[PDB]
Amino acid sequence: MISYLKKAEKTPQTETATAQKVVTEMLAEIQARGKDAVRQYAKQLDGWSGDIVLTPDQIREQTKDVPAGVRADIDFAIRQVTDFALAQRESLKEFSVELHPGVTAGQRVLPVNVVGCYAPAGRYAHIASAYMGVATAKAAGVKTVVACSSPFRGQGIHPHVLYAFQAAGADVIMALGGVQAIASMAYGLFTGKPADVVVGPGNKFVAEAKRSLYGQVGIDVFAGPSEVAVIADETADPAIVASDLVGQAEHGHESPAWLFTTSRDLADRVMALVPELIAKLPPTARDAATAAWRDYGEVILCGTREEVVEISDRYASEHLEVHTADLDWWLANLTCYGSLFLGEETTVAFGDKTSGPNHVLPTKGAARYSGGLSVHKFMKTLTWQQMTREATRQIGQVTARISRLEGMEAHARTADDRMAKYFPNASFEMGTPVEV
Amino acid sequence: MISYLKKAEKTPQTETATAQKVVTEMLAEIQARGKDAVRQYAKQLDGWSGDIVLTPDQIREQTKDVPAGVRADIDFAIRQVTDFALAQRESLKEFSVELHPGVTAGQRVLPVNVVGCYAPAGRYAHIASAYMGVATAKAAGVKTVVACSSPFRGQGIHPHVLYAFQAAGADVIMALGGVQAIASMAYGLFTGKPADVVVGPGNKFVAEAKRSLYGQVGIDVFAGPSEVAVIADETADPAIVASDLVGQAEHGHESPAWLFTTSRDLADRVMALVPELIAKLPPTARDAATAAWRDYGEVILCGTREEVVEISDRYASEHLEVHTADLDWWLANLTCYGSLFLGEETTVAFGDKTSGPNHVLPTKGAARYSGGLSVHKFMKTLTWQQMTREATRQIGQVTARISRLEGMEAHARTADDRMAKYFPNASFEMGTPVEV
Ligand SMILES: NC(=O)C1=CN([C@@H]2O[C@H](COP(=O)(O)OP(=O)(O)OC[C@H]3O[C@@H](n4cnc5c(N)ncnc54)[C@H](O)[C@@H]3O)[C@@H](O)[C@H]2O)C=CC1
Ligand SMILES: NC(=O)C1=CN([C@@H]2O[C@H](COP(=O)(O)OP(=O)(O)OC[C@H]3O[C@@H](n4cnc5c(N)ncnc54)[C@H](O)[C@@H]3O)[C@@H](O)[C@H]2O)C=CC1
Ligand SMILES: O=C(O)[C@@H](O)CS(=O)(=O)O
Ligand SMILES: O=C(O)[C@@H](O)CS(=O)(=O)O
Ligand SMILES: [Zn+2]
Ligand SMILES: [Zn+2]
Repeated sequence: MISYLKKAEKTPQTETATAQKVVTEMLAEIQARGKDAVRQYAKQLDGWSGDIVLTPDQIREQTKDVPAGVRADIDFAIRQVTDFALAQRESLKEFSVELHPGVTAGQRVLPVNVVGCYAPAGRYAHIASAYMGVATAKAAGVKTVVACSSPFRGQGIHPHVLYAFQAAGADVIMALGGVQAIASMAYGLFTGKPADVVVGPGNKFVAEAKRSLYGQVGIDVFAGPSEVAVIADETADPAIVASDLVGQAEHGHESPAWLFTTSRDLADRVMALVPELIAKLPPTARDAATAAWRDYGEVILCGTREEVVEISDRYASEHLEVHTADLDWWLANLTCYGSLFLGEETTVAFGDKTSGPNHVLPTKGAARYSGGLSVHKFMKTLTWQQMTREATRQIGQVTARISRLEGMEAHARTADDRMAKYFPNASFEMGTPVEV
Repeated sequence: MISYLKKAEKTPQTETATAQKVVTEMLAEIQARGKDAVRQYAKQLDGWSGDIVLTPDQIREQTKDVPAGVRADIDFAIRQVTDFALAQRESLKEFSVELHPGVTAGQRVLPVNVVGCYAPAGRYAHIASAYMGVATAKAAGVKTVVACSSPFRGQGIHPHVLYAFQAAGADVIMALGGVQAIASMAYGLFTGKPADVVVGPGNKFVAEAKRSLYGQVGIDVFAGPSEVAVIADETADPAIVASDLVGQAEHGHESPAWLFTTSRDLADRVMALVPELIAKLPPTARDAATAAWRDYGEVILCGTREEVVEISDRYASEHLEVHTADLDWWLANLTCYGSLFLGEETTVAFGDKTSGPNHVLPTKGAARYSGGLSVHKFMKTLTWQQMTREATRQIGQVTARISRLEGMEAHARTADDRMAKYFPNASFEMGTPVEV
């Protein structure tokens, strides 16, 4: 008993090829021609001819008129993000353990050296994105943080994005957008400090560029056009459900809004209401959401909660709201989503700006295998070990034998050599020497 | 000043273009043609015309002659890997916290649904790799584990590789190698079970295939041709240092072996001994190690411990052995490596086969941003949140104001709507409505 009351023509997969073609071309050009290729893209794409690296004096000049009340809101949001980041940092521990007697092994948890953070600016200026990356990197104890945001409307970095970067602790700020920003941070163009990890959200081109540069750099997650899903039962309020879908639909023409419900009445009311709310939006938002709802919006009626879980996990939405009775059950049973909003009171926009948990989140089904940007994306979990000579009697003979079973004679000789050195009178079966 | 007593012509970067050209072509063919392309590659690259998925009966038949002693060694190794993996699992906790009053936020730690594991077989048959992936996935509580290894030496999967997969708990086993194996696991070809995460080591083509498919799937880490670095002071034994370098140089022509030392006498003796040890290897190993040492081997003399740390962190070796006095200091000060071997007694081959910590590890500098395969690579760290209505007074007004500063009116309306529903008599500043 599963019925599409609204089916989308397009999905997050639809625009893959378009993004990949552009990114392949631009990365090739930037690899070949470095800073010059980037300055050319900045000019042709973003109308930008000025300096790319902002000086401290420029940062101060460009934020000097940012009012106290704006700064207070941004500062409060930075605190909430920092508070939760520090809680997440405490959840991953170092340890050591004894395995075979005399074998000590452990886990070190160490921050990366350099992070590059992207904050988008195109349709809107992503003030909150600016602190989501930088504040988290600082909470992780990352020593160098480089931050980029696109020149905005043929001017420079939006001043509130700039304030957010500075207030959150960015060490270097560049007026640089899109693929060329992501590439510049990966290769250390302009700063001479190649990033270890590049993070942050953006359009399909930005997200693909990061996906492509994985390997050269670590990343947080594939964080492309915003997605919202709501699970609702008959207790939900259609006006609020509809509002919440429209809230993320304004992000752009490619943003999916998904409703999974056990109530046809709720589905019906929401489908009537969403167009009405969209029609009351201002121009830019109405442009985005009209196309997004039409092309990517879906409404799925389900017979049981179990069916809702199955569909929701398959969709693996960036953001998942749950407006139902018995919220404990939903927290226990849902397994694929970026960020979960339990109950009507919280909502995606709160998470976007100031709840505390990061908003930089998996899209296009990446929630099947990753959560969002967090301190965990900046910590390396490395292993170490140490042995007594006694431990090597067992460990070394097993190693020699398995190595020789595999055909790895030089491996086995490293065990032979220790056995002969440490225990010259011992006689073990170290495996028949490899002859080929 | 840092002196290269042996400089390499080649580095892990040298063969990037070669690997990328092949992988681009094969992944295009498999995307377009599916199983047909995979069957074609299995035949053309690996000489294989047989069925690809093994039945339970084939698994039994192909392992029925594996001797008790071989099974006992493999079983011991699986236990060590499992023991350490369970300890790692305990190191990442779920939690919840109060942020702003009435805001509850938490972290859920959930295993992925399907993992695909690759165990290489080409120059050698990677028995240990077979349990490194599968046993770790099972320790993480992954419910479906798909495992591939290449047809080897005119037969199917090497029988000891197959025993390792079975004993470690693989649900599905495929006789399937290389790029076609990685792609089949990513797309769920032959099983109808697309992986959420694909893991495991291989040659440059395997590693590039995984790196390229990132996004479609999650991965552990870029785990390509094996690397070994040794840090040594004057207390080290050159015979053991040389043996350890040669141990990993046998992996293939592209395996780098690096010595970082403060002792000129040690460097000199190791440089004399390494060729002598290589000359005494059987043919496959001698073929690999001669080329590897010549082309990729490096010996670097440093004045101070601090210089050694700086160079070692820059190289970011998959494996790092430390044959020095004062091992505590090295543990405290080194920061970029895959897996650390403190003291002479343990050694890379032990970690490869049976110490416990995973051997599937970052190469080509990936240790700057990730540790190895571990249970952590199978867990998703997701966030959830829940609010009282009261919490939304602060959270909602900050959200509305910031949203409107960014130009996101629909976002702000979701806050407005809650404020009107929950607190109709409140009169907070919710920001100037966006008009454009
Ligand atoms: N997944 C997540 O956690 C989040 C996702 N987002 C998403 O970020 C996106 C922001 O998109 P935008 O407003 O476009 O800002 P953006 O900053 O991502 O993109 C602007 C940059 O892209 C370049 N660009 C645009 N079209 C291009 C083309 N055809 N070829 C090459 N370069 C091109 C521009 O010249 C500029 O440099 C939205 O879709 C939003 O939903 C926002 C926040 C978080
Ligand atoms: N980073 C790590 O943790 C580890 C790395 N390794 C590395 O794994 C590697 C194993 O390499 P192999 O013996 O080659 O086994 P493999 O299993 O990686 O490769 C064999 C497969 O690759 C295919 N292949 C080989 N050359 C090809 C080409 N030119 N075009 C397309 N397909 C091609 C073969 O047909 C076959 O399917 C070694 O370099 C070893 O050092 C081993 C264990 C762990
Ligand atoms: O997809 C996201 O995380 C966005 O909703 C965040 S923001 O609205 O751009 O702040
Ligand atoms: O790079 C590696 O981890 C290898 O040394 C592991 S094995 O020798 O192939 O087991
Ligand atoms: Zn949003
Ligand atoms: Zn090895």
